[PDB]
Amino acid sequence: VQLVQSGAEVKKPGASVKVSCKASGYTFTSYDINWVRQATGQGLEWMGWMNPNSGNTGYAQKFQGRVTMTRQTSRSTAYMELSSLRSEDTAVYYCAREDWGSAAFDSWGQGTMVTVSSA
Amino acid sequence: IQLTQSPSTLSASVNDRVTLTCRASQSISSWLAWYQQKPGKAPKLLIYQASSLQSGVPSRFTGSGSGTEFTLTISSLQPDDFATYYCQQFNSYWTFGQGTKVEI
Amino acid sequence: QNITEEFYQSTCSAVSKGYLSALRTGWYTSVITIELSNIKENKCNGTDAKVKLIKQELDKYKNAVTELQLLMQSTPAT
Amino acid sequence: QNITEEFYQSTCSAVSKGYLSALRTGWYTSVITIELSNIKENKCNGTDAKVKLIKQELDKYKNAVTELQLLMQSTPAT
Amino acid sequence: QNITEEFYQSTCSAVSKGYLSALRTGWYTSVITIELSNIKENKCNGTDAKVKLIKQELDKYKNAVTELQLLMQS
Amino acid sequence: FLGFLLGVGSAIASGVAVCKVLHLEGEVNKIKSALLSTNKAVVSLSNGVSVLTFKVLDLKNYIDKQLLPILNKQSCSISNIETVIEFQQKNNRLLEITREFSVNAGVTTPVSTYMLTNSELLSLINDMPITNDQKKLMSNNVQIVRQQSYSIMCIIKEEVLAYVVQLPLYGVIDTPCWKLHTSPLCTTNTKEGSNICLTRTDRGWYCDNAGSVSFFPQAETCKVQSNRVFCDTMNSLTLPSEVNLCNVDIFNPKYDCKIMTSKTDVSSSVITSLGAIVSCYGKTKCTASNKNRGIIKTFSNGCDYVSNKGVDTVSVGNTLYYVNKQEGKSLYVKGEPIINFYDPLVFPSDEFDASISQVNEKINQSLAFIRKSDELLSAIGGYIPEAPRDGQAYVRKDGEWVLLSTFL
Amino acid sequence: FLGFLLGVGSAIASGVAVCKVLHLEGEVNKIKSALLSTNKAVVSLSNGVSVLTFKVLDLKNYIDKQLLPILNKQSCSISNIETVIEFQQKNNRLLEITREFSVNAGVTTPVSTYMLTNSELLSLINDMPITNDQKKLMSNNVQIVRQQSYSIMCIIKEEVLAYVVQLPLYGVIDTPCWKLHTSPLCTTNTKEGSNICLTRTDRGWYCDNAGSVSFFPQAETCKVQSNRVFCDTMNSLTLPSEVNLCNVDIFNPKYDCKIMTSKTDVSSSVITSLGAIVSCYGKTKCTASNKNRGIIKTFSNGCDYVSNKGVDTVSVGNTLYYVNKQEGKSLYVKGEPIINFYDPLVFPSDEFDASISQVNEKINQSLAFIRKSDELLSAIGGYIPEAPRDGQAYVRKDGEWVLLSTFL
Amino acid sequence: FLGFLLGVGSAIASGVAVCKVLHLEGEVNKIKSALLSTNKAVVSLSNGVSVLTFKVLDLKNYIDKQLLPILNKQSCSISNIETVIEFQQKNNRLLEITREFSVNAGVTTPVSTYMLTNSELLSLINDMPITNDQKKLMSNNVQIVRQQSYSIMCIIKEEVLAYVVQLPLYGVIDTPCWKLHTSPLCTTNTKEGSNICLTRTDRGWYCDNAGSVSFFPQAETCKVQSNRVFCDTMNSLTLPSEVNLCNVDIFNPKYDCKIMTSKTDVSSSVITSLGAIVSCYGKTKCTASNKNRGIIKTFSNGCDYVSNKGVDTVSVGNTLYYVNKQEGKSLYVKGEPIINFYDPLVFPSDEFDASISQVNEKINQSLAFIRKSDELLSAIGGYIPEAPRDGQAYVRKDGEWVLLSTFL
Repeated sequence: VQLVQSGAEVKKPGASVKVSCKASGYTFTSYDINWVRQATGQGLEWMGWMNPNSGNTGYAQKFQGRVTMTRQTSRSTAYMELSSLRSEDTAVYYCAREDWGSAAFDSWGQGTMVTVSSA
Repeated sequence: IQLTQSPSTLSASVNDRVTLTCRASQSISSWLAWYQQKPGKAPKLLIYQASSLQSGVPSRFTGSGSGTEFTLTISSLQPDDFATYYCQQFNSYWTFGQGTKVEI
Repeated sequence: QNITEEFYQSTCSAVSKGYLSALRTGWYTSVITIELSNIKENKCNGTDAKVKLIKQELDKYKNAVTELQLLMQSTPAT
Repeated sequence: QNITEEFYQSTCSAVSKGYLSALRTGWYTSVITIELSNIKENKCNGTDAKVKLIKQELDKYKNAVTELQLLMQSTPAT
Repeated sequence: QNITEEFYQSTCSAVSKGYLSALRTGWYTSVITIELSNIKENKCNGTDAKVKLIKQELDKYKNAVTELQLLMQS
Repeated sequence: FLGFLLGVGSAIASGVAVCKVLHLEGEVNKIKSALLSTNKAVVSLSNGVSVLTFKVLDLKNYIDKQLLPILNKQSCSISNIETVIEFQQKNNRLLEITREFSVNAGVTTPVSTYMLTNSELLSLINDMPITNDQKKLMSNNVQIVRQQSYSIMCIIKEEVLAYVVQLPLYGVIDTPCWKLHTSPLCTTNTKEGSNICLTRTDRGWYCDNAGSVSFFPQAETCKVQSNRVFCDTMNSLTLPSEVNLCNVDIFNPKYDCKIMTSKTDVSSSVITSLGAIVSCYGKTKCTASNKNRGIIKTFSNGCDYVSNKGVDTVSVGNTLYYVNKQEGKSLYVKGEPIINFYDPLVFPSDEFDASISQVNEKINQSLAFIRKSDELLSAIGGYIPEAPRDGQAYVRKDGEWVLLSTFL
Repeated sequence: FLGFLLGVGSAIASGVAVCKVLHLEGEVNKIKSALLSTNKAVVSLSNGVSVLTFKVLDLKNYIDKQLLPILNKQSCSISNIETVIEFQQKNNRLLEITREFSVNAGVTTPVSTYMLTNSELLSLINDMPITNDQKKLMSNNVQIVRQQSYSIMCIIKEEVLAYVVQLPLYGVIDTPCWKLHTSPLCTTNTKEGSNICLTRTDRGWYCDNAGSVSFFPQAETCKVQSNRVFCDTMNSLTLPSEVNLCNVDIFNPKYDCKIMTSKTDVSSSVITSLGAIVSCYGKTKCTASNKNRGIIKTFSNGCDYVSNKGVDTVSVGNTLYYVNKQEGKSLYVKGEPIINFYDPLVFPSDEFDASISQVNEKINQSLAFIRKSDELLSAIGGYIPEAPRDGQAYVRKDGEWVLLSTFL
Repeated sequence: FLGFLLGVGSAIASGVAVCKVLHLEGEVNKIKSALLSTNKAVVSLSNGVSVLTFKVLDLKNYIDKQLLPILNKQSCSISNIETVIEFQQKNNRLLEITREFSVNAGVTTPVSTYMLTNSELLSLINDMPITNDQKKLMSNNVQIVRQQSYSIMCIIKEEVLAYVVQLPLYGVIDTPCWKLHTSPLCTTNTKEGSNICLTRTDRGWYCDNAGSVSFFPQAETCKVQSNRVFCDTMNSLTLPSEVNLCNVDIFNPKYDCKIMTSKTDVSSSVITSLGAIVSCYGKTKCTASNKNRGIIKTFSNGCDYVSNKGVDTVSVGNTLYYVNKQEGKSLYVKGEPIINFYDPLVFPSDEFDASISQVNEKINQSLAFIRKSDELLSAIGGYIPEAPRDGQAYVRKDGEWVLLSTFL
């Protein structure tokens, strides 16, 4: 099992960003995809889930109306697009797989750091 | 729901049994999760199903408890275990917890 | 017990055997009765500690015997 | 009243006459309401003979009102 | 919440649309259990006091568990 | 037999319409304000209709009256007495209502005595805007109005829980009605595999309504009580008043009766209001027996009828039946089995539904076609072949073409 | 498939007749006086029959006892315990029976244990005037007895409440039976629109009784417990003993079987006691799988079978059927399909129900008609138009009546 | 009307299989040990599967704690209350469990609130293994999940009571689905009875799935909530996607639509989701009336449709059907009744189930045979008798073989 993320990106305040997560080593549509973030010096914070088989999405309350999760079965790649990014959103994002037979996150990618700043 | 790690920070020496407690406040089912996050990298599975050991982990780690408290226990402290450990759940959304670090 | 199933593809039909019978022919009637009384409207005056339920589940009984009395003569359905 | 039947051998059929009609061609929509209350869960910090059940059966009340509340707009079905 | 109808007079037929789907294909067999006690049949000298309920509504539990034993051959 | 013609409709349309009307945020305040200091009200609605409102329970007043004893009175104490009596019973009703609603998706087919007691129903039927006859009729049949009514969970608000309790309205009463029963009717030929069968297919109920007869093909959708019948018009077909003529005679031209044809015969029986019909065919044994004298009558091949006077038990084949004991005057009527009037050979095989005119025209066309074929084929053998076209004047000799050499 | 051949009977005629005769103003006094000193009695009736009776609850002997110490003695002060909780408990049974009879309007089925618990039931069978083996049968299947009985309210009077509880009698016991299933069978040609189907129609339960066969067509009117089967003769037909000859062979002239045909074919499946029938047709996908491994067998076009050993799920097209798991032994008797022996061009379109002999004779008639009016047209070209009636010696020449001028 | 083409299978096979596996004399002790001091464990039986256990009610601990003061030689020394509270309130649930399982004899109707509570059901939903997608689909719809789940008693042992609970598992979500309704259609010939009627039988539910379409023909067993349908594939037929063409065109060659024919004309109606369709025939009165403006339109003889916009009630004959009040947009499509394109003489009368192509083929064969017979009958009068076989060289004069003397 392997998950590959895109490289670091920099955007201006108020802009939108898109992070890709390509899966390999298993059946893409048989498991759900989750997004979690970790601010530097802070604990983990879950963002949302996106089922690839059906395309349904569930977003956390704190991020409602700002995040969009999309899927490409032919490329077996998920995308997380965050709009109206603020200064406090400077952190690293992970894409992980959840297992239906076990209630846990078994595979994690390398991680992508995104920096938001006017400079 | 609200999660709480009663230990916030703990320090000890080699070859010790350390106990970490995790508590909730609502219908938590009976499923927990204990992760280890090495600095600069991605966390890993250690305890799932709140009592079952993941394949490949040393057996010194154990997990038990039911109700409103769940305890993770390291039987013997090894030099290669000084890292951070976290607590997860699935009430309806998802929720990780403050978490503790095992400094030496 | 010995349950044996034989299939015939020629008519595409299956037959299970070995089941031991039990049937019904006729009914039997047996009247059942519950012996009861009326109720004395005279119960008591002010309450104190154990003289409220003496009428609480007593006016309900007085009602219940009534709506049983309503089912007077009309023939029930089948 | 009288209930009389006629049997015809020509079609081998039986007919019964004597009953009186009663049939439905309309509907009435009368609304019945039951009123509820806030029932603040917190109301005690100690034990008592009666208080014991009080809390159990009031928690039952809270669960009942909550579970009926969850049925927010489930479409009625015949 | 976009429900529409189309009526074909050439066949005197009506067709709706817009309804979503939710099908059933599998079954999960999760067992449920209830703890139980053997229940002693010890008799008390006298239950004429407020312990009259305890003497009566324990025979009911005994008969209930006996009845459950009866149909255990399902 | 007539299931395949009924219409369909949503039996809860009025209830859901009223419930939706209640969700216009301009009526719940009125409905909780129009019943401030009473138990009954007549409240109009925004859409332009008025309905009755009836409240049967009251909690928050007692909840507050007890909250002071529960908390204000010596904090937590067991001093409160008779509160249990006042608490168990009050909470039990709401628990039962919630359970009954949750089991069956909130639209129970019947209305349990939990949702409303008999006295409350009597109050409702007292306050109905109807005539006196309907009120009297509903007064003595409170065990039937429940079985035809519906309960619909409607709306929950900051203190108000309300649901719709539908009730039936009787538009036609006291006109005569009559029930019908049918039975198989087949030939009694000894040789097996040489029999035909026709049965009437209109069994059910009939009731007058403004000069037109209704029809309820399924007798299980009409409860009866003593002598008065209860029925619903949701499963009714409007028919001309001539159907009862098929009662007395079938060969009338103004109305066409119904009939079903087949070729399978099995002895059986049908129980009616006051007697028993037995169609005993073939090798099976049929017997009418009384309680205290054993076998009383033995049937023969064909179909026949037995009244209840002195007869209580029927045995057909290997099954024992029972008969009703209603007191009434039966009447035997003689006749001629119509089945013997038809040609066994050209009888139509089978039809799910058919009419007398249908089979009549079918046999007519079949007979005419076979006869016109027969008249043409009766002259075969008296024809000679075409003569060769080779300029030869062949004469008819030996019934064939041949060079004429006898007379020429 | 054979629900229409059944009859109809009043299930509760016996009980209602018993109630009506009990309504003769003397039997109530007789039963009140006879049971005065005991709980079990056998009382005769005015008409001349004797029935059993029972007493299940006695509120009078307690309410009269407590009537004095609620007014004559202590008016309105704490009486004692067991006069508080016990009085709460006693009225529960009466309230519940009130609710049941008010909701069901005089007839309840199955009999809930409020009306009669296990103790009284077992007492009734112990005192039942019946043989020992029937008591042994009933003592192990009490729930079936509950599910196969009726209870009708009878009368209320000055201080006596009574009703009637029917009880089935298992008169026939310990005979061999069997169950017959069926599945659609059609041709396997690849050309759409050229398929004719065929399916057996007499599925259901067969049992032996007094040298004849009871046939139950509806599988939902017969229960199965362990390895024994319960049914009801009210939903049965009587058949001769040779019906099983259809199972071994379909063309046996001794008995005529039942079939049905149509031109519509759809893949489907049926679940037997120990295996699965699969009739897979068209371009769909039909497979049999196992939980441990996956798919295990893929069928071809046509009827097949799978035994339950080594298989758990049958995936037909889109659905997913679960096979039984009862332990047994199967046997796959091979042969040749029967539909192939029929001519597609003359096959009957469709029949609701018929017999193989009727199909054979219809095919014979269809062949005979064309055989007749096909060779009649074989004489075409052997007919010459009629000569005029003018008396002219018209000679046949060039296929017409020509004035002879060749030899003349 | 397509109920017979369905397959027949078993519903509780999986629960019975699990129960049978639960009788190996060691499994129950393993479960008791593995759930020693925790709830909701995951276990593996000897069959090699992985199932989920759950403890909902505990009585051994409470009884063991509270029986010592009552069972020991304390002379049943009453102490206080909260002993009656903690016991009398507890055993009622077990009493009701025995209640339901004795009345229903094993398998019980949709899990009752007493077998499983809402908090217990939700805590089980979390416990159950499956994708995160199927949480909001069946966590907001417990009232309808309860109606799609069985419950089977399994076994009683040393100190443990365990019963298996089925739970439906959802596999396909959010595909487009549509309902299809039909109505009678007939001509309007003046002579009563002479008309001809046809109908479409494909009414029911259609749902796209995996490139095919699942068709449910029992509309009474598919539930609706808001805009979502809910019913199992057990009652489904698999059809190719092209069948949808029958909706838009009635003579497409890709697929053949299903119809039936009859010669009986009656007036009726169907209530769609957003409107009412009415087939009015004969002299019966038809009228759609608003709740405020009274009568607004009278339907002519034939088929017609009304949208619910500004419509409250519909009346045909003596009945009265209400209409739904959902907010939506309809769209009438004009056209011509296809029944006008069929010849009355050669129209098929009775057909329980046939395709339009089958009807066309039968009609073509019918008139082809008629024309063949008439052309041959057109040759009548073009044949003379046969001359005597005595060798006479007669002449065909006046259609007879008379001696050659007219021109000789």
